[PDB]
Amino acid sequence: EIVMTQSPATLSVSPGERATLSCKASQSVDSNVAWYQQKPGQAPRALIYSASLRFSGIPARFSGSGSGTEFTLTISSLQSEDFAVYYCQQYNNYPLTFGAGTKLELKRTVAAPSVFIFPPSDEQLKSGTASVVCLLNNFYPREAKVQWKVDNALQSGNSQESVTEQDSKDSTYSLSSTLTLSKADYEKHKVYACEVTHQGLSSPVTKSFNR
Amino acid sequence: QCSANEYFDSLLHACIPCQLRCSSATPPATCAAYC
Amino acid sequence: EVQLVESGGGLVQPGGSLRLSCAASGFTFSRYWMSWVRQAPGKGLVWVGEINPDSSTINYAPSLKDKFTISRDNAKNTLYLQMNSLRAEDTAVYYCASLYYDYGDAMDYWGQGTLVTVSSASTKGPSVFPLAPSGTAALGCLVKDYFPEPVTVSWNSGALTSGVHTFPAVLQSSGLYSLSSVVTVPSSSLGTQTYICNVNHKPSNTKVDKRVEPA
Ligand SMILES: [Cu+2]
Ligand SMILES: [Cu+2]
Repeated sequence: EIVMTQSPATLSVSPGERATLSCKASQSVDSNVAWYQQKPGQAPRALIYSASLRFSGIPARFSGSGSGTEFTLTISSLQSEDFAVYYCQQYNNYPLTFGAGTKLELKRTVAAPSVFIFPPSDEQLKSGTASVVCLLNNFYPREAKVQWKVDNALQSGNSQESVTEQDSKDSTYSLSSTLTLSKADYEKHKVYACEVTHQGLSSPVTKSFNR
Repeated sequence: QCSANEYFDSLLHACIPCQLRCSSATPPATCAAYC
Repeated sequence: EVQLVESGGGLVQPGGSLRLSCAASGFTFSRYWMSWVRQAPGKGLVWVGEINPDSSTINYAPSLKDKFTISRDNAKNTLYLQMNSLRAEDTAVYYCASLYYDYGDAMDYWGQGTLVTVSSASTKGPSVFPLAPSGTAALGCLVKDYFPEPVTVSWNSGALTSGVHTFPAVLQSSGLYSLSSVVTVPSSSLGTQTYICNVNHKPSNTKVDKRVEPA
């Protein structure tokens, strides 16, 4: 198949500014490249069909261009509603191969996180499992570093974390880790903690709790 | 089929006028006679 | 109103078959091309195939050749997708689009998209556990151990949405998903106000309204 390579994978930008994406092709596909926008939950939404020809109801700020193997999509001025993923597609040779993806984020003023730590539920212990949760709410940028320390012992490889999408209002993220442990391995230790690091914080903030 | 002023876009699977590509700098080959 | 409602599509084990319907009501379904496209969880799009108006020219994808049969019943204005010998690597959300060029403008209409999850892991409903509270305090509500996705958590049936942040599900080493839903509430609104997280899981057909209050 033909490979469409989209760069950058993530572009941080603020409303009003412009955005220029790229979509490199494995082989000359000529003026036969489309552009699609998709938002979390909704199906894709077409934008350009013949490299530069837009669809109906598509504002003029959306501008496609490029021919052969180097293609781009310019967004002269970003509105709130235009921050989403952007794919590219070729249709000069079946199978129609899509792009990797260029997701835009709304760049905003920094904001330190609000840290919280939740000991494991006493009903989760009846089952046989233990899950210590640490929450980081309303924080920008996305880059953050969360650690666990069971009795000053930095843990590793037993803690998963998942984040939210940018808020409709704040344009802020929210992260949550999960140190999963066994029953006895949890009952065997007393001091659990969550060391959060973020450029919005003067120094790494931590909050602990006994058993 | 399409006209001498139209080309066939395989995505939309329909004949597209050349007038939309005349504003471009690299239209299809058959639009050279039109634009 | 142009509409592309897609019914069918649920859960199946490796090697099973499944038929999907894409009912179209609102536009000339019998006059335009139709196409299918899948998108694996948290991944990019992946074309599948298209089909001529009168079923006189079908186009599939090599990797999925012989795996998916496409048809269309113009009489019922609906597009079908017959699936065969599936695998967990075939899991994704399936849309049914349609692009044409009538009225002098390029159009495009996508369906809601229906999920098809391929796996041998037996269905399971989530296990709800409350996250205890502590000048702003924060409580929560854990949804651990469920399969397949998704689950829909709420807070007070909708009387509390400000400050709610429900994180996406994550597949654990046991092939099970576990997400968490947390809301930030005033520190004083605790011994006065009551907060509940009503969860729902259509696969296992479960619902759990756990109350959250401190010790
Ligand atoms: Cu190839
Ligand atoms: Cu929040």
